[PDB]
Amino acid sequence: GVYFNIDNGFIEGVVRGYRNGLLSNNQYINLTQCDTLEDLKLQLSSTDYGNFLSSVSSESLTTSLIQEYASSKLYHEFNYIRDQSSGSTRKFMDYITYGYMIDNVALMITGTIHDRDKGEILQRCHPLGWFDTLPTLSVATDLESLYETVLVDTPLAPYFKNCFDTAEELDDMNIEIIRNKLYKAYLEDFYNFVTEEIPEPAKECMQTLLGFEADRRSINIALNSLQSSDIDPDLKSDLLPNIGKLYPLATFHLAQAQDFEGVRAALANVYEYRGFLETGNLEDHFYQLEMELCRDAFTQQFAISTVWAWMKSKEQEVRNITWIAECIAQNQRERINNYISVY
Amino acid sequence: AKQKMGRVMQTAAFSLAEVSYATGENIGYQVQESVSTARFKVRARQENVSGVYLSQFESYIDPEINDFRLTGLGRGGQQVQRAKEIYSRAVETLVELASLQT
Amino acid sequence: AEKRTLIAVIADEDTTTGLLLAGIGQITPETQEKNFFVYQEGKTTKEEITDKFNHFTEERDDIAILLINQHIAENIRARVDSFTNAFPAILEIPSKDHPYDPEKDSVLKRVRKLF
Amino acid sequence: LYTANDFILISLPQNAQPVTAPGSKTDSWFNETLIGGRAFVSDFKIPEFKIGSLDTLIVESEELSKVDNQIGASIGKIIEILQGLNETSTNAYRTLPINNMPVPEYLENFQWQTRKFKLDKSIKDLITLISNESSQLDADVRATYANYNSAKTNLAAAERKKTGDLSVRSLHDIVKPEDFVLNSEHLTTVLVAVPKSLKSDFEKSYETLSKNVVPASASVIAEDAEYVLFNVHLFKKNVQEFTTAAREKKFIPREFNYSEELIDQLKKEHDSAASLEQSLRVQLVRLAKTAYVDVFINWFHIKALRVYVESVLRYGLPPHFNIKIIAVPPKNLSKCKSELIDAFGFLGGNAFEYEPFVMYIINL
Repeated sequence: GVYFNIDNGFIEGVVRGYRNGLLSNNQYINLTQCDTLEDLKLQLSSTDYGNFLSSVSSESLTTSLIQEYASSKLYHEFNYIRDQSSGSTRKFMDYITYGYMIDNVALMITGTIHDRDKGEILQRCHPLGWFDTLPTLSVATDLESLYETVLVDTPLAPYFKNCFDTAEELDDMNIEIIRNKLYKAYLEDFYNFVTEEIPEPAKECMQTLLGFEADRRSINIALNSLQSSDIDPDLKSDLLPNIGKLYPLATFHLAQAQDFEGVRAALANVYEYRGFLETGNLEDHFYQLEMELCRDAFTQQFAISTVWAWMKSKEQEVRNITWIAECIAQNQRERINNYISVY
Repeated sequence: AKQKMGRVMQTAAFSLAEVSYATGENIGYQVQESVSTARFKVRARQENVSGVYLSQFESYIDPEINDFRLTGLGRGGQQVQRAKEIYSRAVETLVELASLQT
Repeated sequence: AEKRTLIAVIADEDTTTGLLLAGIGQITPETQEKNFFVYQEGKTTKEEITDKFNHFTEERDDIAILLINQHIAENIRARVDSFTNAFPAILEIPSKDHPYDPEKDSVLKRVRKLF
Repeated sequence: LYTANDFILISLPQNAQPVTAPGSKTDSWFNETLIGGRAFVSDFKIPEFKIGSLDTLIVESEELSKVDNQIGASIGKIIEILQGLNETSTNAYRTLPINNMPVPEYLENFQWQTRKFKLDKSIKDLITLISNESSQLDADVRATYANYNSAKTNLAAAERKKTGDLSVRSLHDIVKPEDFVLNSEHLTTVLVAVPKSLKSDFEKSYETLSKNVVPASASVIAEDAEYVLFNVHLFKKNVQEFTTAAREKKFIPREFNYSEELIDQLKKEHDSAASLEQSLRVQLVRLAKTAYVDVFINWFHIKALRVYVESVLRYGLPPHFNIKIIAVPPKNLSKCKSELIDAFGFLGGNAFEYEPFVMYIINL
């Protein structure tokens, strides 16, 4: 990775400096024992966040405001890094941005099947998946008009042309099929882009981590589809991410599975996932594995994967902050220790 | 019932926040847009409490609908169950309040 | 009366409305109406909230409860006026993101007055 | 021993004479086929009182199959729970003896369908009673699992308390004196901090707090591994100043009430955690083992009832069927299955998924 610093040395340095700002386990323990939300803000100000939240009154402080402000700081940092990126690194972060542009466009077709309202959706559309022509895409009243608005002039073109037809998405449900299949196509395309235009060790610490993302998507699809028998397995096979440790051998059995026991049999098939769903909830174990993979992404020094590792680590760090803030504001401190810290 | 209502509603709100944390995104808009039919109904039937024809409400939990139950991760289903229990408690409280008014 | 699902008017917090919808909610097919009336705090007009309360409790005719999510603090007069009848709607004030103290509850106020 | 050896139970009408070895006596042919598989088996059956209708018999058979599947699942769950508790030492299955006898010895007799189980009622009533008993055993197993989860939570809390000297949650680590003992109303005279770097930085932070925060006083230091730490003296008339100094010192303060009540509460919590862990690991473990043995006996009885029902459905009444034990060598399961398939010269209603024998059920 000697060539890595010709264009991304400063970006890597800034990202590592940001990583030094991630909340350590001691910081999380300190935040856990906060009496109230205002005291949580006071103790958080001692961290790298500082006076980020001082712009609002103590009585106006709430968990939603906590999430909004911390995620806004996250997005400011990411936008700064992207603005100071060049070439394949900028394309990689652009890909990251598409990862949430998928969700924004899927949210936007909602409210276009039933054109009840607009504008408020744009306000709710989080900026990490923003694109310049999204406001133009907002005005398109008809679903078809929005389809060609996103079929061209948006980075959504290859995914939409990959598996969709302009009249097909009317019948398909946004969450069950439309967003999940778009994530699918996104994952194959992103994995291919990594395999083509990335340097080692960022190579491996992207294929493994994107494979984990595909695996968690597949597990969620398998364990959510069983409650809705309307999804026939062949479409489910067309919905599974086609990438990861499960593919090829496991994803077929997950697609053909029709009950929780079958998914268990086809899931404990591979190593990293025995007892993974037997005990507890999927979300906590998935986030723990994500943090483990991110930590590793940080073990590497001259790898552009530190950007992705920092993004996911900082997002789960703000998620942990919001979880603690909820457990305090709701006074549900009995399950405040569900935060996941690997620093 | 009203003093326990705050506790039960804040537990349900914490369950919703756990669902949001698991799903990452704010599933509120998707849930609002995904409503298609009433899965929880109030059975308005009359009683005979002390010779007065008071009317109370019972819960029609119809699992066949499951309109929003197939969206999102399993945390969505867990939060749906928790909110269904909370809504049953609130329906009992509302029936008691209607009986009190009558 | 006509058994209907509980109404949902939440202007102090839309999270409560989202949770109630995730529980269960109904939208009128032919009339394109919806029981949900989620309102953003500081964005929906108080007159608009009163109009929604009238359209649900006074205009719509069925057998159902109608949650308020403590948003009736600004519309306390309308809540008291609508509380004069137990049907076709029965009011309720579930605890929203802002905790619902029993002091501001109209039903609790009546109970305390009758104590 | 060979406790890991699989078990496949079967039965056949008294007039049967398998075509695999024509001309041989039924018991002799079975033994020779068993000798061909190096196996052994013995008769084990009980004449049920079920004389219900064909539709009633079919419904009872379906219910019995469902109940047998449920009982097997419960037995497997109990065995897994015991193995987690380091009880299934020799093997995950058949290691624990049942009714003061090992698994094959218990399988060498099936008179359990008597007295405590011989309701003498219809097969439906006995099936319902066995299902209720299995549900009670499953509830006991669930209670044991809940106790184990509580013990795990208590152990996690104890580990968090003893996670480390720095940010220690165990108040017992700090001595009773110099910990706000007999605290004055206007002066707490105690504070706890865990500064980073060397202890000189902690002294400077104490020196910073030595003015405008509290009148000058001394307190002991703490190790906190490499990170510095020290008990500090903080006043209550200027408690806000001391808290502000601690926060601004970037020393990660962790001060908390060290009163006698807090120490007593912590000691009681630790004692309760240890007691719950010991209870779940010993008494709950023994109760779960006994319940697992009972559930194994009940599942064997239910399997016998299901085999009898099948022998009344597949084979024809009047009841004259002869059952055979399930004993087989550990590696001869496939050969035994092939031999049974060859010997199944009956039940042509299938193709010229269920076994075509009069009775065929593989266990463990």
